[PDB]
Amino acid sequence: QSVTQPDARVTVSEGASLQLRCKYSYSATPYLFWYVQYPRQGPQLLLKYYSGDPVVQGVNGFEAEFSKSNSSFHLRKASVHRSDSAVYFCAVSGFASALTFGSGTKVIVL
Amino acid sequence: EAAVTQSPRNKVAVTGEKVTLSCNQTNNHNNMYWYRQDTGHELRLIYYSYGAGSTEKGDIPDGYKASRPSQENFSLTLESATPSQTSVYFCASGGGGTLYFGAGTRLSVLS
Amino acid sequence: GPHSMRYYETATSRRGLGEPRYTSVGYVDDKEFVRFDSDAENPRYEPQVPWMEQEGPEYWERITQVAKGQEQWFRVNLRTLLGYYNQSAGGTHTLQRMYGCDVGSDGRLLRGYEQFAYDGCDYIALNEDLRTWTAADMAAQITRRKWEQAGAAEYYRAYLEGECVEWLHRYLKNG
Amino acid sequence: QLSPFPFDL
Repeated sequence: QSVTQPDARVTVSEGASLQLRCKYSYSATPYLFWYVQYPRQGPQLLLKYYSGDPVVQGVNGFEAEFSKSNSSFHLRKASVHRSDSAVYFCAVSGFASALTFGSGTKVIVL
Repeated sequence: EAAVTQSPRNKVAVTGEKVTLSCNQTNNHNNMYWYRQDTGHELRLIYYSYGAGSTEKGDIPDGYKASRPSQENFSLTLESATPSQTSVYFCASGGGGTLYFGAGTRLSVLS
Repeated sequence: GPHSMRYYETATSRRGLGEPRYTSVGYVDDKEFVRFDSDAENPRYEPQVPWMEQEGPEYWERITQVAKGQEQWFRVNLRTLLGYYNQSAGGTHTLQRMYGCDVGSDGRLLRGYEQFAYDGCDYIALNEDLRTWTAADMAAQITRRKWEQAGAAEYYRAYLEGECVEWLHRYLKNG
Repeated sequence: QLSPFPFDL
C-alpha cells in the first residue's frame, strides 16, 4: 500500500554507522525490501523481510530490523564507506507482487 | 546483473513521436514490470505482465501500451511522446516477492 | 473449539481455448462460504452463506480482483508444468492449489497449508514446520529448489500466521 | 482477504 521514508537526505562521515528509517502502512501482510541505487543504474536488492527473525542480514554489511509494533523496517550499517553514497529505497510487496517504493533517501558519505 | 537488459540505453524523442522501449530477461521469470523514475526518486509502476500474452495496467498507464510476446521480452510503447514522459524507465522481472531491475533507459522528449 | 479456513483453487486447461477454467472455493470449518467461477457470465466471488452478506462491496471487489490475477497465475504455471513433464500443448490438464489455517481454541495457528496437485497427483506441499517443502517427484524438485532459494516458505508463513488467522476469527464472529 | 500472489512453479 505505502511506505514512508521520513528523511529525504542523510549525511554521515566515512566510518560512521548508518541508520535509515522506513515506515509502512499496509493492512495486509508486510513484505519489506531495501534497495540501493547508484548513479546511472537500476535498484539493487540489499535485503528483505518475509517472516521469522525480525533482524535480517543483507548484502555489503547491511542489516535491517522489522518491528510490527512501530510499523518500521530500519536499515543499518556499522561502518559506512564512501562507495555507500547512493539513494536507498524502502519497498513493500503489493498486488501481483509489484513493489511499491518509498520516495528514497539520498546518503552522502563525506 | 546482466540478466535484465533494456534497449535503447538513451533516447531523445520529439513530441508526438512513437517510441518503443525493449526489455529482455534471462531469469525465466513469469512476471515482468515497467516503472519510471522522474527525478531519481520514487519508481512508479506503469505496466506489468503475468507471462507471455499478458499485459496489465499499473498505477500510471495513461499514454503507454505494453506487449509481452514471449517469456523473455516485454516492450513498452509511448504512442505519441509528450514532454511529461521524459524520465528514466526501468524494467524488472520476478518469480514472486524479489524484483530484478535493468540498468535503465534515459528518455528525453523535446519541448 | 478448533476451527479452520481453507481455499481450493483449481484450473483446468481445455483443448483449443487459451483460457483454462478457473474456480476458487472457500470454507470456514465444513461450510463453503465463498466461491468464484470463471465460466459464469460475470465472473466474481459470490457469497454462499447468509452471514457473508454483511461484507461491503469493497471486500467483494478486491477479492474478485485477486481472483482475476490467480487465473493468470494458473494460465502461465500450467504451461510451465507441460515443460516439466514434457507433455503435449494440445491436451487437458488440472492444477489445484490449497491453502489455509487451522486455529486452536486460543485463536492461534496450529497447522498452515500451502500445497499443489497436478493432474490429481501430488506436486509440492509446505510442511508443518512452515519452513520446508515436500516435493512429489523430480519435476516438483525444480520448484522446491527455486522456492528454497526465493524464501517461499517464509513468504507463505507470514500470511498463514497472521492475515489467515485474523480473517478466520472475523468470519467466525460473523457466523 | 486471500493469500498474497504466489511464486512461480
